[PDB]
Amino acid sequence: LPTLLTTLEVSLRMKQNLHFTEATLHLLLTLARTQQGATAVAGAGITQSICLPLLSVYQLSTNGTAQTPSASRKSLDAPSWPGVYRLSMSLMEQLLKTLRYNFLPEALDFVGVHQERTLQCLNAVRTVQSLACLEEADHTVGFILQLSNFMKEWHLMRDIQVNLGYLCQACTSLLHSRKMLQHYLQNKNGDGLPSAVAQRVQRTEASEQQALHTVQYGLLKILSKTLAA
Amino acid sequence: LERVSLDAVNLALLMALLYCFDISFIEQKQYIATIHSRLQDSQLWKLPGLQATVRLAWALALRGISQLPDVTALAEFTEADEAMAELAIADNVFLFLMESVVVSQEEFYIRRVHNLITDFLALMPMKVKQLRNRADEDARMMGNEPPISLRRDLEHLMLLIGELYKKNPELALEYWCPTVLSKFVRQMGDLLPPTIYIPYLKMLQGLANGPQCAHYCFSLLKVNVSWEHFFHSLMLYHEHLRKDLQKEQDGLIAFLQLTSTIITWSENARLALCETPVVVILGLLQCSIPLKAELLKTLAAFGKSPEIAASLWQSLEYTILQTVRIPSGIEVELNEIESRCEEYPLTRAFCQLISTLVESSFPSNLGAGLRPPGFDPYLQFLRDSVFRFRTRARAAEKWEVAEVVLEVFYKLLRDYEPQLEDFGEEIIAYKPPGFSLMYHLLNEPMLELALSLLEEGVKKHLEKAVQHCLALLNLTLQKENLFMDLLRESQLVCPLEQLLQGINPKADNVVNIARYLYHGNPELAFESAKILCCIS
Repeated sequence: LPTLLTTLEVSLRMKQNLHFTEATLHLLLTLARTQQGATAVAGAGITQSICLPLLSVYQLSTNGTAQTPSASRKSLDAPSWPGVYRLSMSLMEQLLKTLRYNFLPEALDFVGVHQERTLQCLNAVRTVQSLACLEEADHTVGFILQLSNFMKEWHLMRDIQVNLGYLCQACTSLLHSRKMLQHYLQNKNGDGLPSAVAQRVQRTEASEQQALHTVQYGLLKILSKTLAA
Repeated sequence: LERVSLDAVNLALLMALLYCFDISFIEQKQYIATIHSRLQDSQLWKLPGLQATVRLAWALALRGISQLPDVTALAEFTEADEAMAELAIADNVFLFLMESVVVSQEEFYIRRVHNLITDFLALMPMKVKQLRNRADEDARMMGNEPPISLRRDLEHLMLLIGELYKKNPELALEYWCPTVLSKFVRQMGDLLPPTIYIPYLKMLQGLANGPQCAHYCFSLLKVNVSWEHFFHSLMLYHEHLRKDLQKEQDGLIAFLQLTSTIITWSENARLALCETPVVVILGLLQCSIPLKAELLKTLAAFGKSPEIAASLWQSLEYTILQTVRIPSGIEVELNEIESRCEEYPLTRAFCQLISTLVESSFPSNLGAGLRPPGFDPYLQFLRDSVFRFRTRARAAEKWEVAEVVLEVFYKLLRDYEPQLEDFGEEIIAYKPPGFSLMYHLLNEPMLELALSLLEEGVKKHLEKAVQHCLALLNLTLQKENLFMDLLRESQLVCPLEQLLQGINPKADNVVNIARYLYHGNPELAFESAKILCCIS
């Protein structure tokens, strides 16, 4: 992980997108699943280094909007970039195992830096969509709510920040129109595609025609649950 | 009423309609139920905005009426109220309130509307939160003003308050008097979004109106967001600005608007705010900013009546002196001011601050170390200003600058107790502003400019400028002699014959003055009368 951290910074790979950035984070991410490992990374100050690297300028949270799950611009960082933040988003969820204010505002601070994404993710679930977009929103929803519970940390002992609102309404519109959604939804991963072709109707539980939409349905559905309170 | 959008006439009907919805109980509620249903149907009409408002208003009221459960149980809230109200908001129901409020039988209107405004707080909070949360999420990190404004419904509501409440303290007190509005304010204080935050600051300014309200606003920040947080924000912006070398202007302009409003209407408290924004405000002024003028206006509010002016004078001299290189001549000094006070707002602000500081006192040997000391160079600067004034753009603007100038000139005249002589003093006589003031007045656009104020007389504001013009001339005549004999010799560029021929010879001024004795304002008439005596 110390080398992994360094590679993340190193990861410009100007030939096109930053292969190494995503790869390093994913490696960290797998490790992050182990709770003990997660603590070390924070102690390491992974969160500190994540904001600091050159990459941070690149994010569409800091820069433009070209980064998008569907972006033609590709010194391929543009679609790769949401992948790094978004896929590596899970890191923060895992780091949270610490359970107390220590790095919560660090992680939260990380999110704070990426305002443009916070706006984009929410807008993204305007009627245009990818499966990935659902997960990112799901992820953020979890952080904010948990972070908010922790916000109820008070200093109800200490300080916290982040934003909830637009996503819930957007989600409902998608749920109601399965038809619109299937057409509307597009697979972007080779792995994602076969599930698209595949079908898992179930009447064990039925709510959708395809395998892919079921996953799509599952993600946004959960998001509603957390937010509703 | 529909068959009116712009027509102001709509306002005439608002009293009847607001109160009507207020007294929904009177209707039956077979009728009330029918109206409710009809309105939901009526969502078809976006073009009629004012229909949308009134309906939304009805809803705000209806919720309360349903309190007798026979009605409420019958209805489903989501379908019955929230969906419709939300639709109305989308259809600009808040925007038109803001318009009604901004563009303010007064009693009936104020009372009925304030009941409306309040009903919305108490009964509506679900809607407020719904909107607030909606807004936070909606924008994403090239936004056009239209895009910024689209979602702005919450801020609009805050403005509604600001316009309606403004002045009116009476109404404003309601917010502060008991610790739901008070809840509303606390709630609004929580909304962090930069735009909500700035409108919150503005709304409070409106609330600060009475000497009494201003006091509460003081306590609101001090005791139960704190003033310190506010200055901190200003300090942070300052660093970001300089380190770097619209959104911020919105926030900062609001921050200043608020500090200004309270500091003006306050007492001993002024010192407390003064010490604290004074240091930070000074720092902000150094930065370019569009804003400069505005901080100067606020600084002035802070300036205290007593001896403890000194920190302020140092800031000002330091903040003119610092960049400038002064040769041993006068022009270089003027340049210092001209370089810094580049734009019109900068100057007007500067004049207000100076007017305040000069009111009654300043430090000895000011500017010591850096430059030839003393107050004199500031008056020279006015040569740059009121010399120029004649060639303003923009009468309103010319008057805006002219007035502070006259008030300052008059103050300096009063600045030395002439009576002591007629019925280290030398140094004191050197330092007082009366000296440079007289010197410039004698410099014949100076006399002329003052004179024209008299020649061309008569909004009410302009009338005051006129009175000042007369009073100054009278004062000069009374002590013209004193300056020539006693003051000028001590502190001994040049002498007198010039103003007289022009005042005395030139006739129109004399005739104008004659006309003035009759015209009611005793200040103008009584003074006009005195002058002719002095001239003769």
